[PDB]
Amino acid sequence: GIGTGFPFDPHYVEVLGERMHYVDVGPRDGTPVLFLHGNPTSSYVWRNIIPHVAPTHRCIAPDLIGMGKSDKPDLGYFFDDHVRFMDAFIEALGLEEVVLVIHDWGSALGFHWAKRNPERVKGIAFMEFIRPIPTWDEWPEFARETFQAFRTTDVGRKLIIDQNVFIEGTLPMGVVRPLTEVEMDHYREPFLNPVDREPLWRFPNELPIAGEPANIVALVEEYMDWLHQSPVPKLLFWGTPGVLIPPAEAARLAKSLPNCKAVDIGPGLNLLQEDNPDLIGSEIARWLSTLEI
Ligand SMILES: CN(C)c1ccc2c(-c3cc(C(=O)NCCOCCOCCCCCNS(=O)(=O)C(F)(F)F)ccc3C(=O)O)c3ccc(=[N+](C)C)cc-3oc2c1
Ligand SMILES: [Ca+2]
Repeated sequence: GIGTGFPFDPHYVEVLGERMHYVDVGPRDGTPVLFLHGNPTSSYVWRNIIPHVAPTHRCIAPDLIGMGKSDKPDLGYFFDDHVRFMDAFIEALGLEEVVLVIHDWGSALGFHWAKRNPERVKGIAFMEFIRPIPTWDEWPEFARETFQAFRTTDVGRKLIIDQNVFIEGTLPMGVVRPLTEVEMDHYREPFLNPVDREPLWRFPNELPIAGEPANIVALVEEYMDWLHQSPVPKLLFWGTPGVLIPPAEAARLAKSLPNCKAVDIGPGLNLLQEDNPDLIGSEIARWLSTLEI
């Protein structure tokens, strides 16, 4: 069955006065592969992708500030906060050139960093990524009223912070196959205390949809503009019906973005790594062998 364990030794690095945890496996030389998770996950989401790549490539998978095994300071956990911390993480590890493997809010981080530092990004593998969604009619019908409620400070915080609905409900509803109790406990662990749930609520409130919030929409449009021109090698994974990326949008993107290969993973919602890790990991490994890295 799909693996439930997380066998990786913990590594920690001080970043802007805070400790961040990261996975670091694979050979020491060569261009490293930097895996960035999103909401509400951690490096745990990459646990069955990394073993396909770690035979021949260094794999680095941080836990975002406020998440996983990373420290959880009293921040607002705005996207800008995550940018500051991941900028500093990459610099703290002394990374030069990288290949990005990114998902959900990790893709916004990876795309925004790559747009700012294109000489250092030798390829981008991405899936269920942050795009400027033009209308709420593009959001999956079965989840529409709830995600609109999440974007308030009263019902939204009751649901996500007080009642933990993003972990107990939204997370399983973003995976086609059923998550085991062991897997659910791995996702629950960073967030046992309600006061640590701020990122879980701020991330859906940063989601750029129907023009709100305007500053995030502008930032995401900027990196999409870059992605539509840049020759950087691209690998897009998509599933059906998806959540952030409907299958029609994934097709359109695969045909419009330069130097892009697209892989249909089958059934999938948001956590594509939880529905077809074997294909995602094996296709990243094969694609990496075609890059000049
Ligand atoms: C076990 N089990 C399958 C479930 C399933 C459902 C529930 C529900 C429940 C949940 C929803 C609900 O979550 N609807 C929304 C689904 O959304 C799916 C698409 O997203 C997938 C992930 C996409 C992430 C994107 N990242 S991201 O946001 O940063 C950005 F920004 F997009 F990028 C809606 C209604 C209900 C309900 O039953 O009332 C509960 C509600 C309350 C509750 N109390 C204890 C009070 C417990 C619940 O127990 C459940 C367990
Ligand atoms: Ca080409």
